[PDB]
Amino acid sequence: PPLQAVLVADSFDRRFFPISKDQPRVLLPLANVALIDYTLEFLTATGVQETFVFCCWKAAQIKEHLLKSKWCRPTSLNVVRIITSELYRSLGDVLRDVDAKALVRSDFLLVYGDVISNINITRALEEHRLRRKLEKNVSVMTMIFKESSPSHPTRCHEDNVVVAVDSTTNRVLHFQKTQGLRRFAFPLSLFQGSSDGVEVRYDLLDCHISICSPQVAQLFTDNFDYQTRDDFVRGLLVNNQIHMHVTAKEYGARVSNLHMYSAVCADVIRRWVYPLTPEANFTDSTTQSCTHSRHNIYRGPEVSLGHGSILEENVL
Amino acid sequence: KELIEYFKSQMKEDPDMASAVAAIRTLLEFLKRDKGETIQGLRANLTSAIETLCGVDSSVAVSSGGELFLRFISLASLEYSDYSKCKKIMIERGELFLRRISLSRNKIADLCHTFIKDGATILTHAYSRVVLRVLEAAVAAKKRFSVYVTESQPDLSGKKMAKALCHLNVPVTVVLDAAVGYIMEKADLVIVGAEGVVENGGIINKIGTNQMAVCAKAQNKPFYVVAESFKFVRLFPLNQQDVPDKFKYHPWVDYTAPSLITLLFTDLGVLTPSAVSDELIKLYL
Repeated sequence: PPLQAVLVADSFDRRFFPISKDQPRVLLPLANVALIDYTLEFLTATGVQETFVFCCWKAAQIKEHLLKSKWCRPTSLNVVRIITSELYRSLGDVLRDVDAKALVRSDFLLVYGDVISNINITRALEEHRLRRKLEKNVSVMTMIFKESSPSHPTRCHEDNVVVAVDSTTNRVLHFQKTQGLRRFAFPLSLFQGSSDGVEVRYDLLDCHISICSPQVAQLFTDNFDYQTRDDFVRGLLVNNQIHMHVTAKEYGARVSNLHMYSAVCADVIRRWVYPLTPEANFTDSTTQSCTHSRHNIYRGPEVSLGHGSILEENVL
Repeated sequence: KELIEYFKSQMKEDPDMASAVAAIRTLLEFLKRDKGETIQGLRANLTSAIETLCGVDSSVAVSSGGELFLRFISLASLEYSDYSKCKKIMIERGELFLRRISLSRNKIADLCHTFIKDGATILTHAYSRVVLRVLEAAVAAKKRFSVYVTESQPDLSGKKMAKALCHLNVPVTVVLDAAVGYIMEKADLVIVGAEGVVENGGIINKIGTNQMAVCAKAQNKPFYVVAESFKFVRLFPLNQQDVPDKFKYHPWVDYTAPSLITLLFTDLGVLTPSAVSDELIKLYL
């Protein structure tokens, strides 16, 4: 079964409200390079063979940038497909449309067009498939989380979440955000069947990378008021099972607002997303070449640096 | 005579040009004058001219160029043992050799200017066209660095080097001959020209070079040397006394061991202190 993914190149939320008027969120230059480029590179590096790109807001620019990019070349192993429509208003409509077109067949990945990560999903996907073959239509989704510290700059309050998972076999029993809230509530349903390996996790970074199944889209068609992924998970947890996968030696993060933007930028320049760095030039472009020097100082061609100026830290 | 006058004329149209290249040009030009058709007459007349030229100019480079010309004539003699077409073929080969030796300086600069980094401090002893060309090519490569030149008390040539460097918009600085150890810690690398390369790898340079090399060895400072191929001489001084007195004459030159040299930048390529011995063995000069 060839690995296939779905790329939502439009985030139906407007936090970059000034900047997103003239130019989409997913083409904002992070390190002289768009975010959709990061996401496509991650998908191509993790083993994805086919992607379905959905765009509603300023789709013409998105498509003509992808069409100049290296992933649409006949020499690319990740064949991309652009599906454009002006009706889409949220992720639920996109998944409904996928179910209507019957594009996906097997375990597919659900990622946003502004996700920067170097995580390999072979392990989590393998775990997912084995679990699905012991429970044929149980185990329907797998959310990838990066274990971090609650002090880290990358953990913004708008995306901050708290989970109540099983420690014996990773399984989500409770999932909720912590945006503007000081004391958390966990229902008693969690302690119902086994009651011994239960644990609360607050050290997790939501990478917004989810290993979904066609049945997920099926349920999205079933429940009409699923507008996002979070609501899908809550409505399935009030009631199929959803699991997780935690990573500790890989990087992954989604640019949701400006504060998240300045956090991934700093991480990428400081080589935290290796191999994805400006020195590598992972886009195969000629106007994005650079040279990595001491103190993580990146210099391109024709920099024309004047006498007296001092580059002291990680600059590009 | 004409040998003295021709040598001084070639030295005077362009001051820049070194003495050994001018001597080789004079020798080849006097080769056109030769009327004798016996090989020892050509050999002795030319050898007389090279010794007289060396007497006029007490430098290791002139002697090196003369030795190289005689070895090249000896090879062109092992051609056929003819001296009938030998003089002709020899003249053509000599013209080719002169044009090839002309580009030596540019080749050395283009090959050595890459070892200089932006923001680094360079330490030079005395004025030299080769180090000047290297520095001019480095600043031509959009690089910025600082240079420290020794005043060279025997003859105030370090000030001339500093003037020629400051003219290229580089922050040059002149230090005292006795201050080579005070500014050794504030230098990232050392690049100097060599008047003559000895058989083992050492160099015969201005009197104030061996002590600088010693300080560089005492502080693990890269000591680079730039010299052409016509400066290779078959000498093997064991100490400061084994050097011939005709080259020293308050001596004007000293010998530096190869153990204190890091690399060598010559027209034949970037070499180590031991590869020059292999080259000299291959020539059998």
